[PDB]
Amino acid sequence: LAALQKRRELKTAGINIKITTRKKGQMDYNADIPFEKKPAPGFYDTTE
Amino acid sequence: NMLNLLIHRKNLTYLHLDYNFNLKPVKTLTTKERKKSRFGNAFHLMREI
Amino acid sequence: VPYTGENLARPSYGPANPFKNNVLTGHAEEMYISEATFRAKHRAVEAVGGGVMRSNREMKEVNKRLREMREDKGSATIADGEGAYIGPWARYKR
Amino acid sequence: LSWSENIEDVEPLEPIQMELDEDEDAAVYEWFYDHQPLIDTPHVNGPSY
Amino acid sequence: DFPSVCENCLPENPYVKMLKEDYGAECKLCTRPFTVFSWAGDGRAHGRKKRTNICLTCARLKNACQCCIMDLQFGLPIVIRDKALELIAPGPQSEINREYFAQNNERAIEEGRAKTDEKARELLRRLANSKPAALPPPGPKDWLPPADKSIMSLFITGIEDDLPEWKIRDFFKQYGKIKSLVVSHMTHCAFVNYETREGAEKAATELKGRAVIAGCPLRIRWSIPRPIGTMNKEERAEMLRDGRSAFP
Amino acid sequence: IAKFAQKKKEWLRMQRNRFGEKRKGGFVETQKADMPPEHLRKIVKDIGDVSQKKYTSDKRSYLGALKFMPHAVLKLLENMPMPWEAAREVKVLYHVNGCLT
Amino acid sequence: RPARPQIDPALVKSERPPQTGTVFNIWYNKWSGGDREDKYLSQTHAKGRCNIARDSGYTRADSRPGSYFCLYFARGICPKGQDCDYLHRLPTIHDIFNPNVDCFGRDKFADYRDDMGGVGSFNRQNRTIYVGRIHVTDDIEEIVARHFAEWGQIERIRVLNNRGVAFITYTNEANAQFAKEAMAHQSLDHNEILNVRWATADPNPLAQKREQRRIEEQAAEAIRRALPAEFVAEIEGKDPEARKRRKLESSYGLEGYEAPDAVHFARGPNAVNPRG
Amino acid sequence: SAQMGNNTKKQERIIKIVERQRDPMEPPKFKHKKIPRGPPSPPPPVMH
Amino acid sequence: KEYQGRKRREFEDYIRRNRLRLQNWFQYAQWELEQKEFARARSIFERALDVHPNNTQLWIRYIEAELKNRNINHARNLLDRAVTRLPRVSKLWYKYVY
Amino acid sequence: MPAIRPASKRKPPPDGFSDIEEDLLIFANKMKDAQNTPTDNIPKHQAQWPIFQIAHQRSRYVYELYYQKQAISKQLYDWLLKNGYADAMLIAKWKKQGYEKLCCLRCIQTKETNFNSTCICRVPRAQLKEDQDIQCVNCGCRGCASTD
RNA sequence: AAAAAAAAA
Ligand SMILES: [Zn+2]
Ligand SMILES: [Zn+2]
Ligand SMILES: [Zn+2]
Ligand SMILES: [Zn+2]
Ligand SMILES: [Zn+2]
Repeated sequence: LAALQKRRELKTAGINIKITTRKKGQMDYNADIPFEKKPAPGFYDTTE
Repeated sequence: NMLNLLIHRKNLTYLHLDYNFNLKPVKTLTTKERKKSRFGNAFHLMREI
Repeated sequence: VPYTGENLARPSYGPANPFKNNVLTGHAEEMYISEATFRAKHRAVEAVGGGVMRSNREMKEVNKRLREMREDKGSATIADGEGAYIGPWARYKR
Repeated sequence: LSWSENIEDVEPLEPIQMELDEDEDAAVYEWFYDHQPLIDTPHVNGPSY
Repeated sequence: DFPSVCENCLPENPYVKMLKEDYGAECKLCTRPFTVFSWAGDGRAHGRKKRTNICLTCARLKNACQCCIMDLQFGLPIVIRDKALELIAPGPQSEINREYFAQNNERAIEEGRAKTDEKARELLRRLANSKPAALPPPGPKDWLPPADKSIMSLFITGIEDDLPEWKIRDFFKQYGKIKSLVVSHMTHCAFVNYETREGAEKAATELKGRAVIAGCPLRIRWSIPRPIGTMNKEERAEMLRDGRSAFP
Repeated sequence: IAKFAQKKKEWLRMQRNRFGEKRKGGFVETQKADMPPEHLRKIVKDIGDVSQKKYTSDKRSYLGALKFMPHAVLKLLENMPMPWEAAREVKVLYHVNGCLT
Repeated sequence: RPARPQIDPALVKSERPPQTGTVFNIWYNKWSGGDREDKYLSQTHAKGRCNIARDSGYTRADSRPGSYFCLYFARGICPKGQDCDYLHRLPTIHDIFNPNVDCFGRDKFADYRDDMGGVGSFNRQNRTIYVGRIHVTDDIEEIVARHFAEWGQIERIRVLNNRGVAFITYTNEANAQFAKEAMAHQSLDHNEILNVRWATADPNPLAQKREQRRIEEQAAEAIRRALPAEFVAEIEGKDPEARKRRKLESSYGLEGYEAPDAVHFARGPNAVNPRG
Repeated sequence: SAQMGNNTKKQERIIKIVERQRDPMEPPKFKHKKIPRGPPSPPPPVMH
Repeated sequence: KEYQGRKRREFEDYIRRNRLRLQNWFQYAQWELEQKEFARARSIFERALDVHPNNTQLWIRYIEAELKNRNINHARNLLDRAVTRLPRVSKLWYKYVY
Repeated sequence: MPAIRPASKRKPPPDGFSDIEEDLLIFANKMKDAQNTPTDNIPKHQAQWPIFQIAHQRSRYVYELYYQKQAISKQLYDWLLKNGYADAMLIAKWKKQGYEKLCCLRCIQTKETNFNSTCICRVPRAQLKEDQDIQCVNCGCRGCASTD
């Protein structure tokens, strides 16, 4: 909460710095769907 | 030069290997430095040979 | 055997689809040929002046002329200085 | 030590050799302390020794 | 046991000499070690040995040449293909997900289990029918040289997004040596500064406040240069129709 | 017969370049020879201790030749000069990076 | 004219970097020891600037088609000139390279870095470079325009003077990379060290829309080159002659048929079409 | 087969593939990686 | 995005710690549904089905999670797959007829 | 023996050795200077090039003095070959036909190239492209075919 | 005729 408050106070101050959230040995689950397993197609179209 | 490259590849540059093949730390080691630096019987047997 | 020559010499009936390789880009099957044949065809397509056959003597004077285009190789009995040996390492007049 | 700057042209010292008698040891006098003795003679099969 | 390489890449000679190395490099896409096939070139000037760069799994799934990594059908860079023809195969690109996806695809293909031109035609149909008080004309005051010699910027109004900068620079370099040219596309404004004031004067006399560049009508005036801020879109359309009014 | 003269030359050349008793394998094969000692001298002088960035391609191999260094120690100490020899010369097989002798 | 060597060979060699540490790691070739935070804030000015007007010229690669450019010419540090194995000249709009490589003959990665710098990525067609660390003045647009018209052929030159950061969108991959590696830590009029990275995609919906439209027009250009012009005209549906040609050709008698696209617009060895 | 554009000079090709003379002293080129196990082959019906 | 990164990291950590507890998969998929991330929710349910293929509760949860969001064609594919996988489970057949 | 003996274990060299040992000493000093050349300027592999040059030159020198003009005796020539004053295998290649201008032995070792070939320097000009800057990676020569 | 055994912004 303290870091979030400081971040929103500095973002509205004009300055914008992104910080490295990419620790080694761990995965970024937001870059793409982790270990994607798409649903199998059945007899019904699902495009729409 | 082979043993020197092995030492420097493991980022153990705080160990000096001299030209008579003695491995000595250049400074006082932390616990993590000592744990990472402990070499094996292959390195040490080759170094004494 | 799948008969002799009658079923090898006939077309399959019906029209084709109005709508088999193995590689994506094309088809490739292994083969055995003599390495000398491959070297001969590679040297034919690779070497400049390919084809355009010439007899031996004109090859002799074109090689002599290209030798004159190169600088002098040297005397090779002089160790150091002017007239020394350079041999194959002689540069080219361009 | 580099070979070129330190040992390449330096004349070596006298090795440990025994004063062979010329008359008594005349059979081995001319070849006793060669590196591979009798290598260019009909006493061996050839340079493979 | 044979690369999928287009004729653009296989050098010239139908008789080609090719080297093979097992686990010779990591795939540039899926980062897994694969068999590298490296051949020669059409010149013995740099022995680069143009080689494969992606594995046959990544070659087959994204359907591209192994060396140059462009499409086998159309010859597009593969992102251009997957973004314009759309869908087909996004493909994960992260750290562990990348080798996970490649591992599962290779495991499926080894175990047996498994319409581009149709989407090309549909792309053609999306693109064929696609579509992205007036000011007086420029008189004598807009191009007459004033008493001040520091007035150097040529203010040009009416430059659209369809107008590239190189046509402007090539059309103005015949008048003189251009010191600079800056164009604000969000404002549709242009400042042209010449290294020679004489060349700017010749351009002013030649163009006389009006220009037709690539079907684009532009109005040219003399002004002191200014920086351009976050200018409004309504005044942008005002300035556009002023540039249109330069050509009656 | 002058019409069939290029044919004779190309047929004889093809037959020799395929069945000649020097090309039993497609290429003229020789016996591997001895380099000058100064080649190895220059290589070992150039690489030094491997501290220049020029030899970054030679580092993996050099550290990998660590595996065969025991065997080099054996051959070196085996071929040592005896007390009656002021010097001895030995044939060495050396790696062209200078990694192993 | 022949290519001019820029620096004498006596200045450039393979020297060890400055001693920013206590012991030199000879595997990684880096000065280990000491602080690690000081290296992260240690940018330096370049050791020379190239100018194409007085230094470009003929070399061995100019006579060789299908060559690569000289990266050490772009930084103005190539010390041999005419006898360099790579090109010494600005790329044109016809100097098109494959996606696997950049214009300098270096392998081109699948994703960018943390600091968005280096060679590039073949996972995104990027003609736009970020040019930051610009001293704030009133005429930033003029100096950026001249110093980037020096290095090729521009399409967009967004500049934000309020904090002084520029976005320069060229027209070619080769010109973009040449401008990126030519101005790397190169000086402006003020004595500063520029930060020329690759540029992250703009969130401006217009820029996204026009970059998309560039992608579909490039794909359309390649498809129209690949397909027969008769097929392109007959599918295009703007010429009434093309429409009635389409009806009559994809009738084959049997009025009111209008054959499917998978059969009418089919290319094959036998096919049912004029083909080509 | 057909390709990106058209054909130019010759179609059929003769290719000589030889293994590359690798340095005997080189260690393995690439570090091995820890990847989670893939999904199973699709399960069968439960025929109870 | 940062909050979703935290929640995804925590949920995937607990998936990796105990993959046989169904509550981890259920809470992760429910949370991703509440974020209106439908592809991710489908992925989580499909991976849970990889770990627990013959679980009737998981099948019903994934069918109902796709029925509450009006994905009728998706849910009918799911029901065909469910009564194909588990032909002798009366609840799945009842749910499909209902 | 080609090794080094102290002072009195050295046998005398054969007759006529002074008039040629002047030039032999020139070649030895040239080889030492080639050992001492900077390598920071030229590429990495080109640093090996001068050695072979001098080696060829040294060998070729001895070759002429025994074969074209008979200026040294067979005792002196065989002594020169045995104590490493001239490459014996290179001269043995030079005496054969089609190999009279051979740069070095590594440029005909077809078992150490990728596709089992000699180097490109062993190819005549008339089949190589005009104005081609050929310079071999082994020794750095530009052409070794006997025609050239 | 070494290890246990001397701690994670
Ligand atoms: Zn791959
Ligand atoms: Zn290709
Ligand atoms: Zn040669
Ligand atoms: Zn050679
Ligand atoms: Zn050669």
